[PDB]
Amino acid sequence: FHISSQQHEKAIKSYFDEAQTQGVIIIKEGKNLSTYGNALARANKEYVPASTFKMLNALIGLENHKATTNEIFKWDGKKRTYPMWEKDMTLGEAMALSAVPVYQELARRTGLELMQKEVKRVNFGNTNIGTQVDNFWLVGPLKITPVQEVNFADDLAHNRLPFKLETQEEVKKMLLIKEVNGSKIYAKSGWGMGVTPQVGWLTGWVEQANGKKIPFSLNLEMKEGMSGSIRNEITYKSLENLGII
Ligand SMILES: *C(=O)N1C[C@H](NOS(=O)(=O)O)C=C(C)[C@H]1C(N)=O
Repeated sequence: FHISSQQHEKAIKSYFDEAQTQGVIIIKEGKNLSTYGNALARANKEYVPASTFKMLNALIGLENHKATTNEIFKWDGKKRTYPMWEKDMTLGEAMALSAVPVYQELARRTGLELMQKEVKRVNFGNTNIGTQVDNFWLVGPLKITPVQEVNFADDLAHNRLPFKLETQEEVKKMLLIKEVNGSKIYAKSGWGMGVTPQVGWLTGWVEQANGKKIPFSLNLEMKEGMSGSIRNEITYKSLENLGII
């Protein structure tokens, strides 16, 4: 509270500087958006959502009865990119493992026509899914800005998306990634590997002990031989530096 704004800005900038990348973290407090990091002009640029799209894919599939939260999506027995994905799992387990095949199956069940209408109805990013129902969030044409991502998180955190309360609660349940002091962090990571440069995301919110929710979206460039966990590490250091956790 005695810490100056200049010092907070310099500290958060230094976390991106030390990771040797370029990025931002946008923090929302009520209606006010604060942009931190070492590349502030990223805030209104469009990037593929990559696996952050699982949040919406889940809302859509549950709302439209394409799956339930208890349903087991069977592994087809084919080799996957990660061994951890070679198993049968729920949507919730697949969210935590970020198992793309499960979410591609969900997207196929939803189908292109319904997916396009639902993405349009929620006004997510540029709202364009093109003609390929199973990869539109990974390689384009769907794009979204870091400001749009944090505003999406804010909407979900406060149950303002146009889905049933229950549907929003089911998906939020799936997004708990960390508890620190009395605070819970709900978020989804994203890593656009099929585009150049690659984009890294961690979008979510903090629920504080008192019940206040502070949405955030980290957005940065993922570089060759960078670990996925740098997204989490920069996020947790930034939130701690600002006294949010
Ligand atoms: C999502 O953006 N994914 C699926 C998987 N997990 O991504 S995550 O690290 O953001 O949670 C791995 C990917 C590289 C990526 C993808 N494009 O398939």
